[PDB]
Amino acid sequence: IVEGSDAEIGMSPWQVMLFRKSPQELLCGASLISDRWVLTAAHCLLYPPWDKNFTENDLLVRIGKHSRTRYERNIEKISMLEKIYIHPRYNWRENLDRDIALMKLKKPVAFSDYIHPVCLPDRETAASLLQAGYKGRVTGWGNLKETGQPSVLQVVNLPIVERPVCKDSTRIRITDNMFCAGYKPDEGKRGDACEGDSGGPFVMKSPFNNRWYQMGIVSWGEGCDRDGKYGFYTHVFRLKKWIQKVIDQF
Amino acid sequence: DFEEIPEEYLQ
Amino acid sequence: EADCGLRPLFEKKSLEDKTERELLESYI
Ligand SMILES: *[C@@H]1O[C@H](CO)[C@@H](O)[C@H](O)[C@H]1NC(C)=O
Ligand SMILES: NC1=NCc2ccccc21
Ligand code: NA
Ligand code: NA
Repeated sequence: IVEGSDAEIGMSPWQVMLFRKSPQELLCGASLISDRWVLTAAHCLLYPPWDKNFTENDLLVRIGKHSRTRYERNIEKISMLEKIYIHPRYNWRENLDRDIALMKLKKPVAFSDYIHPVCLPDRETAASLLQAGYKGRVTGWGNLKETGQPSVLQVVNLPIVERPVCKDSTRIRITDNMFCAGYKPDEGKRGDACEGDSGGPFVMKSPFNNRWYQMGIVSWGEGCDRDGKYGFYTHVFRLKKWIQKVIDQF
Repeated sequence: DFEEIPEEYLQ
Repeated sequence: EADCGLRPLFEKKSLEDKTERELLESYI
């Protein structure tokens, strides 16, 4: 996260770290959506242009974390993966359309002050909140600058951007399964996701019921915090029927 | 530069 | 799911975090 700040303790208790077993390293962010299911970006697990194709046994998920590098004894919980599910129409060839994946844990994780699931949006919450100018919150342990790394989880609040502005910022084909967020050059304020934040959540706090909803997944961007560029996020609600199908059948 | 995790999770 | 999105150290104790008001103020 570029131009963010240190998270408060327990501020994002649905935050998940995807952790490579060997070599031990951060792979991506992710989010907890129930005691057995973790949501992330498909490109965190499968990206053939970079020879990336992780299997269940390559990975762990670390939940309840704050420090990036420490083993947070008595606080974090480390879980093994039972199965990965990648969206069947994830488009890694062109533009990361449908950049979404689910990971089922081998055993349910115990909730705590530091470990708690985020809600997924319904149609009405998505319609009300996914409007240009409305701000969401992005969290992760990724790089602090494009070209360095944080001691603890970082957080930044960013406004959703009008779709024509998103499209006009890039040569990539933008789809209805994506939205973009970030400040414009003349808005003064700054902030973006960066390498390592991939797969983490873009959340919004509903003013109707005071619950946090995951509206986006950190998907891609052109540089980190570049003027005139925006971060792109997977549109969770648009892919929710697939989410439900996977969970209701596995 | 990550602290070693308990070996029980890597087995 | 029934309890989703309500943080133990914030909403469940009626404590606000330092920047959530920025989000609320954007929801016009
Ligand atoms: C990814 O790897 C799995 C086996 O680990 C294989 O079944 C799948 O076809 C691979 N996909 C690509 C695009 O390489
Ligand atoms: N928003 C983003 N800028 C750079 C980047 C890398 C990976 C994921 C998201 C972004
Ligand atoms: Na364009
Ligand atoms: Na920018």
